[PDB]
Amino acid sequence: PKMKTHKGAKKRVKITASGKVVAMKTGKRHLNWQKSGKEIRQKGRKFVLAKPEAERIKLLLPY
Amino acid sequence: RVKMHVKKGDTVLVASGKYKGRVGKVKEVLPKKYAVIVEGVNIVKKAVRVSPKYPQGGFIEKEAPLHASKVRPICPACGKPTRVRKKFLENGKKIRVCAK
Amino acid sequence: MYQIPVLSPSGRRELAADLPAEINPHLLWEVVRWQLAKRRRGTASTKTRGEVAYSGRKIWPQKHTGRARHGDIGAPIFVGGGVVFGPKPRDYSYTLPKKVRKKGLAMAVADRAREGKLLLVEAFAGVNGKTKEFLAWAKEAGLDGSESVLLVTGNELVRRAARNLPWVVTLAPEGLNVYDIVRTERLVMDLDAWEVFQNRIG
Amino acid sequence: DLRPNPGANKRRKRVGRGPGSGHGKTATRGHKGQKSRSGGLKDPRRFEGGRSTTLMRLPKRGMQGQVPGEIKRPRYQGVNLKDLARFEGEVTPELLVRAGLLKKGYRLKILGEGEAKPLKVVAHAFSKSALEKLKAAGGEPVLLEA
RNA sequence: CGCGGGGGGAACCUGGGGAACUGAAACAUCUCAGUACCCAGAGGAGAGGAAAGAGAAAUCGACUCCCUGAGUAGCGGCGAG
RNA sequence: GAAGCUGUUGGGAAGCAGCGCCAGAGAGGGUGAAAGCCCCGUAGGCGAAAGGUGGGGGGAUAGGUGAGGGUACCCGAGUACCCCGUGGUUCGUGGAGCCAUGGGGGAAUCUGGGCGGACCACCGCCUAAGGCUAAGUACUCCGGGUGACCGAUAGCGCACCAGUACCGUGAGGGAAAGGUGAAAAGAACCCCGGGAGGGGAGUGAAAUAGAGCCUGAAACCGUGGGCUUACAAGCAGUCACGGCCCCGCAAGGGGUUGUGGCGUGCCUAUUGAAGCAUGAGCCGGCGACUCACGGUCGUGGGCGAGCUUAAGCCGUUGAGGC
RNA sequence: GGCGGUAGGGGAGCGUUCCCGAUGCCGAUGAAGGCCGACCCGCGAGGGCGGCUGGAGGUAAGGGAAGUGCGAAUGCCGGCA
RNA sequence: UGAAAUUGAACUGGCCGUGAAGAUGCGGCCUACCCGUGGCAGGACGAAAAGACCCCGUGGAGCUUUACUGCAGCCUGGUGU
Ligand SMILES: [Mg+2]
Ligand SMILES: [Mg+2]
Ligand SMILES: [Mg+2]
Ligand SMILES: [Mg+2]
Ligand SMILES: [Mg+2]
Ligand SMILES: [Mg+2]
Ligand SMILES: [Mg+2]
Ligand SMILES: [Mg+2]
Ligand SMILES: [Mg+2]
Ligand SMILES: [Mg+2]
Ligand SMILES: [Mg+2]
Ligand SMILES: [Mg+2]
Ligand SMILES: [Mg+2]
Ligand SMILES: [Mg+2]
Ligand SMILES: [Mg+2]
Ligand SMILES: [Mg+2]
Ligand SMILES: [Mg+2]
Ligand SMILES: [Mg+2]
Ligand SMILES: [Mg+2]
Ligand SMILES: [Mg+2]
Ligand SMILES: [Mg+2]
Ligand SMILES: [Mg+2]
Ligand SMILES: [Mg+2]
Ligand SMILES: [Mg+2]
Ligand SMILES: [Mg+2]
Ligand SMILES: [Mg+2]
Ligand SMILES: [Mg+2]
Ligand SMILES: [Mg+2]
Ligand SMILES: [Mg+2]
Ligand SMILES: [Mg+2]
Ligand SMILES: [Mg+2]
Ligand SMILES: [Mg+2]
Ligand SMILES: [Mg+2]
Ligand SMILES: [Mg+2]
Ligand SMILES: [Mg+2]
Ligand SMILES: [Mg+2]
Ligand SMILES: [Mg+2]
Ligand SMILES: [Mg+2]
Ligand SMILES: [Mg+2]
Ligand SMILES: [Mg+2]
Ligand SMILES: [Mg+2]
Ligand SMILES: [Mg+2]
Ligand SMILES: [Mg+2]
Ligand SMILES: [Mg+2]
Ligand SMILES: [Mg+2]
Ligand SMILES: [Mg+2]
Ligand SMILES: [Mg+2]
Ligand SMILES: [Mg+2]
Ligand SMILES: [Mg+2]
Ligand SMILES: [Mg+2]
Ligand SMILES: [Mg+2]
Ligand SMILES: [Mg+2]
Ligand SMILES: [Mg+2]
Ligand SMILES: [Mg+2]
Ligand SMILES: [Mg+2]
Ligand SMILES: [Mg+2]
Ligand SMILES: [Mg+2]
Ligand SMILES: [Mg+2]
Ligand SMILES: [Mg+2]
Ligand SMILES: [Mg+2]
Ligand SMILES: [Mg+2]
Ligand SMILES: [Mg+2]
Ligand SMILES: [Mg+2]
Ligand SMILES: [Mg+2]
Ligand SMILES: [Mg+2]
Ligand SMILES: [Mg+2]
Ligand SMILES: [Mg+2]
Ligand SMILES: [Mg+2]
Ligand SMILES: [Mg+2]
Ligand SMILES: [Mg+2]
Ligand SMILES: [Mg+2]
Ligand SMILES: [Mg+2]
Ligand SMILES: [Mg+2]
Ligand SMILES: [Mg+2]
Ligand SMILES: [Mg+2]
Ligand SMILES: [Mg+2]
Ligand SMILES: [Mg+2]
Ligand SMILES: [Mg+2]
Ligand SMILES: [Mg+2]
Ligand SMILES: [Mg+2]
Ligand SMILES: [Mg+2]
Ligand SMILES: [Mg+2]
Ligand SMILES: [Mg+2]
Ligand SMILES: [Mg+2]
Ligand SMILES: [Mg+2]
Ligand SMILES: [Mg+2]
Ligand SMILES: [Mg+2]
Ligand SMILES: [Mg+2]
Ligand SMILES: [Mg+2]
Ligand SMILES: [Mg+2]
Ligand SMILES: [Mg+2]
Ligand SMILES: [Mg+2]
Ligand SMILES: [Mg+2]
Ligand SMILES: [Mg+2]
Ligand SMILES: [Mg+2]
Ligand SMILES: [Mg+2]
Ligand SMILES: [Mg+2]
Ligand SMILES: [Mg+2]
Ligand SMILES: [Mg+2]
Ligand SMILES: [Mg+2]
Ligand SMILES: [Mg+2]
Ligand SMILES: [Mg+2]
Ligand SMILES: [Mg+2]
Ligand SMILES: [Mg+2]
Ligand SMILES: [Mg+2]
Ligand SMILES: [Mg+2]
Ligand SMILES: [Mg+2]
Ligand SMILES: [Mg+2]
Ligand SMILES: [Mg+2]
Ligand SMILES: [Mg+2]
Ligand SMILES: [Mg+2]
Ligand SMILES: [Mg+2]
Ligand SMILES: [Mg+2]
Ligand SMILES: [Mg+2]
Ligand SMILES: [Mg+2]
Ligand SMILES: [Mg+2]
Ligand SMILES: [Mg+2]
Ligand SMILES: [Mg+2]
Ligand SMILES: [Mg+2]
Ligand SMILES: [Mg+2]
Ligand SMILES: [Mg+2]
Ligand SMILES: [Mg+2]
Ligand SMILES: [Mg+2]
Ligand SMILES: [Mg+2]
Ligand SMILES: [Mg+2]
Ligand SMILES: [Mg+2]
Ligand SMILES: [Mg+2]
Ligand SMILES: [Mg+2]
Ligand SMILES: [Mg+2]
Ligand SMILES: [Mg+2]
Ligand SMILES: [Mg+2]
Ligand SMILES: [Mg+2]
Ligand SMILES: [Mg+2]
Ligand SMILES: [Mg+2]
Ligand SMILES: [Mg+2]
Ligand SMILES: [Mg+2]
Ligand SMILES: [Mg+2]
Ligand SMILES: [Mg+2]
Ligand SMILES: [Mg+2]
Ligand SMILES: [Mg+2]
Ligand SMILES: [Mg+2]
Ligand SMILES: [Mg+2]
Ligand SMILES: [Mg+2]
Ligand SMILES: [Mg+2]
Ligand SMILES: [Mg+2]
Ligand SMILES: [Mg+2]
Ligand SMILES: [Mg+2]
Ligand SMILES: [Mg+2]
Ligand SMILES: [Mg+2]
Ligand SMILES: [Mg+2]
Ligand SMILES: [Mg+2]
Ligand SMILES: [Mg+2]
Ligand SMILES: [Mg+2]
Ligand SMILES: [Mg+2]
Ligand SMILES: [Mg+2]
Ligand SMILES: [Mg+2]
Ligand SMILES: [Mg+2]
Ligand SMILES: [Mg+2]
Ligand SMILES: [Mg+2]
Ligand SMILES: [Mg+2]
Ligand SMILES: [Mg+2]
Ligand SMILES: [Mg+2]
Ligand SMILES: [Mg+2]
Ligand SMILES: [Mg+2]
Ligand SMILES: [Mg+2]
Ligand SMILES: [Mg+2]
Ligand SMILES: [Mg+2]
Ligand SMILES: [Mg+2]
Ligand SMILES: [Mg+2]
Repeated sequence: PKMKTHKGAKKRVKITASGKVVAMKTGKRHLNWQKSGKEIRQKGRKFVLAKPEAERIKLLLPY
Repeated sequence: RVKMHVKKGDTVLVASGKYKGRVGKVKEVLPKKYAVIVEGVNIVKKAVRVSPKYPQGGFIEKEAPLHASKVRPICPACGKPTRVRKKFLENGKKIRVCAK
Repeated sequence: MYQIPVLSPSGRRELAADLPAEINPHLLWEVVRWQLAKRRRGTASTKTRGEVAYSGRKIWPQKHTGRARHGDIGAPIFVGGGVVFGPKPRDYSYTLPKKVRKKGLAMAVADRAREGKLLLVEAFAGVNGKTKEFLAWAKEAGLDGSESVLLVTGNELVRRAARNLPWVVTLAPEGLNVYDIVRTERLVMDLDAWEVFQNRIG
Repeated sequence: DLRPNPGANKRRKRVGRGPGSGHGKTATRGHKGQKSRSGGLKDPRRFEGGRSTTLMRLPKRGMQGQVPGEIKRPRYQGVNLKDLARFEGEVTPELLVRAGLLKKGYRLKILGEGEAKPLKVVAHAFSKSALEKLKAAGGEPVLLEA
């Protein structure tokens, strides 16, 4: 009874005003040491995610 | 309790089947199986007897039980339903529109 | 439609109405269902594999037995065992939109009216709860009994009248339900009851 | 109108599929045929695979909790002046809550597009652009304070 | 000498004690769960109850129960939950 | 506690026909079959010497109710509070408060003391360390009501003298098993027979309703008849021809198989099976995709920048509305 | 002009139990079911008609809700080989 | 007097091929009237047992230890008595 919003997913991903799903660019914290200015920058912004976005939606539904 | 039904041991008409119309005085009424014995349904019992005591029992066609639903109380007027009028002291029963 | 035939001691003055015209069967249906649905009381019960007297012991060791293979007798495949997916008690009702509730009641009364059976009445010479009186009134009203009537009046004495009468059904003013309405051939209701009807929808 | 012939207007159709019969959907009973199809699969959405699920993303979302719980801050219900001008008179949190777009909200903030009609707009917040339209015809009733 | 207790009661109730399977596609935190079960005690109910409360409103005003708040706030090998 | 009587079909009317009636009662049950009026009930209405329940109504009693000034006498102790070990909370050590307390230190009485999430200040809240408390809530052994609940492999395990028979040292496990007929009128007497059992008679509308007897299916055993067979080689059938027998005026059709033609059972599982892989003796009955909540896409309909109510309350007793 | 087909998806329909239709209608001049059939209609699952048994129930048109169709599970219970 | 395991249904021949690679059942050819009683045991991959061997399942269990973690138990500082 009552879908339970997958907190773990919400705390790391927010859904667009349309029907898309957005998250932070991966691999920017640990591995880092001295990666080109390009890397750290390209990893700064967010992105779209295609199919699995349909999956994550099926979690934060009541949200 | 409540077993009590229509008439008792008096003048009755039979509106049943094999003995429709026939009139007779009811000699017996068995409340348990809700039936009365008049003079109508009188079938033949071939049986000698169940108890050997007293040799001949009889090929008697004696009176047979009859559902107390098909028999009806009666009076001067022929065949009337039952009404009950608490008297002036007791509890008597008047027929359709007459006494007793 | 509009114009309705009102009956009174002063003759057959035919007043007017406001009820709609477009009768949408489906809508009307949904409502009726909702009615026959909310009354549906869930009482059907079938003790599942759980609630059954049988033990919980295993019948055979399921090995070098030559026999099939089972646990307890509570298994559905054990004639007498627990019902597989037997229906348990539950409500069959829901919450049909209020708009529709009224929309139906409108199209309903409007239909039987449109056909020409919505006779509004007032003069009830039926002094008391004596069926004779009613049938005597209905007779002089145009109700020879060839048409089932839905009697909607405030007076509880008028109830008594057609209360026992087989070809008629008594009902409270608010009792107006799309089922009983579209369940009869004729509709006849107290003018005052037509007022409270105008309250819910006028 | 009689009971007969009221049924669904051809589109209800409680055509519930019977997955076992001998034709249509038989032995396997609906799409199955393999194994791991008897009780239930993992989730699967969001979940299984076995590997490190697509859950490789990372939480930037700070303020993602705290022991005391949640802070109490004035909620601001953004209201567009296009719907505001629809009805004319004296627009206050009272009117917009009784019928409009407030829902027992906290603060009211008129703004957005549309063409503000001439009237008193008693709001708790005004957009810089929103203060223009109404200043071209009307007054600017600010919020409370205490 | 008098007053009382003992014991029984389908389910329900408070208290004292309290698993593991299972889930996490392993498993040890976590889960199942204060669940099952044990024991004591009460009664047609029990428990709880007039504030050393709530919480941000110079607001409410015993306790209990229903809806809602809300799968929110938040908790979490931030995994499963 | 209102209202029916004659005729007719039948073993039997309540069916069918004729005329009539009651109805605050046309819920249901029964009566030889399909009855508002024949019986029991139903609507409405009446009732307790005794017991139990009983502020809903009344009466009585217990208890309790005021201002200002001074004094500051009293206001729950191994308690608060602090620390160490933990439980509860959404709180798993975490910035960890609050509530509870196992060990240790250990206070004050309104200039007191807890608290508003570490801690300080400020502002506000609240009086701990004694006790009591109706109602709204839980449940259903028990009585009643109702059912788009079952109808004897169902439904409680049990409709039936069942937690029995039986099994187990024991805890415990746990069955099967309902129906003659309107009425018993349940079969007198005779015949064969030790008896059981039949046969005739008699009963009944009916006895292939005769007694674990209504209906009485299938596997399975049997008797009579038609067709067929001892030179034959087969998943047993199928196509054709012919002969035999049987229904129809005929054309035609049905039952059987002599000869010729063709032909590797079903299910499962598999790359692949007649397979020397699985399952099945045979029949009949039982048996497996659901329900609730939430989500999602489609769909029918209402309403539209709006749409919708939740608990509950009023109503009813299979009325809805707020 | 397309029309072999397993896993599959999609479409239409048949039958079973109950509900409204029912204070009705069919029914002892015979209900449900059982037995037979070379007739009738349907592609079909089925539906209809005729004779026989049987002895009191049954239920259209149009709709609604499901404990809804078994050949296999060394499946279950019973009966018989 | 009177069982049993077994049993898809049977109208259940040989050889050389052939086939999922060991055929009464499919091809070709050779034998071969129907039915049984007694006896043997080569085949029907004969019966019984969801292979004990082996592998697979992030199955299960008993056991070992300088595998991990943890508990009893024992030693011990402070501390209350
Ligand atoms: Mg990289
Ligand atoms: Mg930057
Ligand atoms: Mg006679
Ligand atoms: Mg159980
Ligand atoms: Mg049990
Ligand atoms: Mg038991
Ligand atoms: Mg069990
Ligand atoms: Mg059990
Ligand atoms: Mg068990
Ligand atoms: Mg067990
Ligand atoms: Mg085994
Ligand atoms: Mg059962
Ligand atoms: Mg049972
Ligand atoms: Mg049962
Ligand atoms: Mg529901
Ligand atoms: Mg639903
Ligand atoms: Mg819904
Ligand atoms: Mg009526
Ligand atoms: Mg019409
Ligand atoms: Mg349309
Ligand atoms: Mg297919
Ligand atoms: Mg199959
Ligand atoms: Mg399979
Ligand atoms: Mg596979
Ligand atoms: Mg599973
Ligand atoms: Mg701020
Ligand atoms: Mg602030
Ligand atoms: Mg516009
Ligand atoms: Mg004394
Ligand atoms: Mg005592
Ligand atoms: Mg006790
Ligand atoms: Mg006691
Ligand atoms: Mg309990
Ligand atoms: Mg407890
Ligand atoms: Mg696990
Ligand atoms: Mg393991
Ligand atoms: Mg565990
Ligand atoms: Mg644990
Ligand atoms: Mg827990
Ligand atoms: Mg505890
Ligand atoms: Mg406890
Ligand atoms: Mg006790
Ligand atoms: Mg109490
Ligand atoms: Mg208390
Ligand atoms: Mg706070
Ligand atoms: Mg309540
Ligand atoms: Mg809640
Ligand atoms: Mg992790
Ligand atoms: Mg009486
Ligand atoms: Mg009477
Ligand atoms: Mg007359
Ligand atoms: Mg009739
Ligand atoms: Mg008295
Ligand atoms: Mg008394
Ligand atoms: Mg009271
Ligand atoms: Mg008084
Ligand atoms: Mg007084
Ligand atoms: Mg006094
Ligand atoms: Mg006093
Ligand atoms: Mg005073
Ligand atoms: Mg005062
Ligand atoms: Mg002083
Ligand atoms: Mg104090
Ligand atoms: Mg003390
Ligand atoms: Mg002290
Ligand atoms: Mg403290
Ligand atoms: Mg503090
Ligand atoms: Mg302490
Ligand atoms: Mg000391
Ligand atoms: Mg002092
Ligand atoms: Mg506080
Ligand atoms: Mg504090
Ligand atoms: Mg603070
Ligand atoms: Mg201060
Ligand atoms: Mg106190
Ligand atoms: Mg309640
Ligand atoms: Mg009862
Ligand atoms: Mg009961
Ligand atoms: Mg039934
Ligand atoms: Mg029935
Ligand atoms: Mg039974
Ligand atoms: Mg007898
Ligand atoms: Mg004899
Ligand atoms: Mg005999
Ligand atoms: Mg004899
Ligand atoms: Mg004899
Ligand atoms: Mg005989
Ligand atoms: Mg017969
Ligand atoms: Mg018979
Ligand atoms: Mg006999
Ligand atoms: Mg007997
Ligand atoms: Mg016998
Ligand atoms: Mg018989
Ligand atoms: Mg019978
Ligand atoms: Mg009978
Ligand atoms: Mg027979
Ligand atoms: Mg027999
Ligand atoms: Mg023979
Ligand atoms: Mg013969
Ligand atoms: Mg023969
Ligand atoms: Mg030869
Ligand atoms: Mg020959
Ligand atoms: Mg051959
Ligand atoms: Mg002939
Ligand atoms: Mg001829
Ligand atoms: Mg001829
Ligand atoms: Mg010919
Ligand atoms: Mg011929
Ligand atoms: Mg011929
Ligand atoms: Mg022929
Ligand atoms: Mg023949
Ligand atoms: Mg051949
Ligand atoms: Mg296999
Ligand atoms: Mg294989
Ligand atoms: Mg395949
Ligand atoms: Mg073979
Ligand atoms: Mg085989
Ligand atoms: Mg094998
Ligand atoms: Mg195998
Ligand atoms: Mg086998
Ligand atoms: Mg066997
Ligand atoms: Mg057998
Ligand atoms: Mg068998
Ligand atoms: Mg079968
Ligand atoms: Mg079977
Ligand atoms: Mg079934
Ligand atoms: Mg089924
Ligand atoms: Mg759903
Ligand atoms: Mg979606
Ligand atoms: Mg949708
Ligand atoms: Mg929808
Ligand atoms: Mg639409
Ligand atoms: Mg739509
Ligand atoms: Mg449309
Ligand atoms: Mg629409
Ligand atoms: Mg539309
Ligand atoms: Mg009623
Ligand atoms: Mg009913
Ligand atoms: Mg095709
Ligand atoms: Mg094709
Ligand atoms: Mg398919
Ligand atoms: Mg269909
Ligand atoms: Mg009709
Ligand atoms: Mg009815
Ligand atoms: Mg039936
Ligand atoms: Mg029939
Ligand atoms: Mg046919
Ligand atoms: Mg016919
Ligand atoms: Mg007959
Ligand atoms: Mg027949
Ligand atoms: Mg029906
Ligand atoms: Mg079933
Ligand atoms: Mg099959
Ligand atoms: Mg079977
Ligand atoms: Mg076997
Ligand atoms: Mg067997
Ligand atoms: Mg058997
Ligand atoms: Mg075998
Ligand atoms: Mg076999
Ligand atoms: Mg050969
Ligand atoms: Mg050969
Ligand atoms: Mg011999
Ligand atoms: Mg021999
Ligand atoms: Mg031997
Ligand atoms: Mg051998
Ligand atoms: Mg195996
Ligand atoms: Mg393992
Ligand atoms: Mg282990
Ligand atoms: Mg220790």
